[PDB]
Amino acid sequence: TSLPNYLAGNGDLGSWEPTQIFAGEADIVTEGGAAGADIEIYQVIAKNAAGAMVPHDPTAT
Amino acid sequence: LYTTYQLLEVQRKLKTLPAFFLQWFPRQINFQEDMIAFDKVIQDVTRV
Repeated sequence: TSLPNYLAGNGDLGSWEPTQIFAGEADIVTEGGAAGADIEIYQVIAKNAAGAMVPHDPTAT
Repeated sequence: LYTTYQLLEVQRKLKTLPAFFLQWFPRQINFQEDMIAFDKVIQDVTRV
């Protein structure tokens, strides 16, 4: 990155979106727990047999 | 010899290209920056 662009042109800078989470007025309960797999942001979690935090997936044996 | 003459007192107007499309571009911004950022916000509130 050394030389400026003397010419003309366009540049797309990006597109923001709001990410609303809440739909009601109930109270909020939070807790910390150790994770066992990789967990994304606002992802539904469960607990495996070890007491860790595996993200949610039905049809399991 | 020759024939004397006399000119006209007529100035010069140019009539270059009339500003027909600049009636739709009213605003003017000068800027010492590099680029100009714009916004594309949806202005419509058309829902009950």
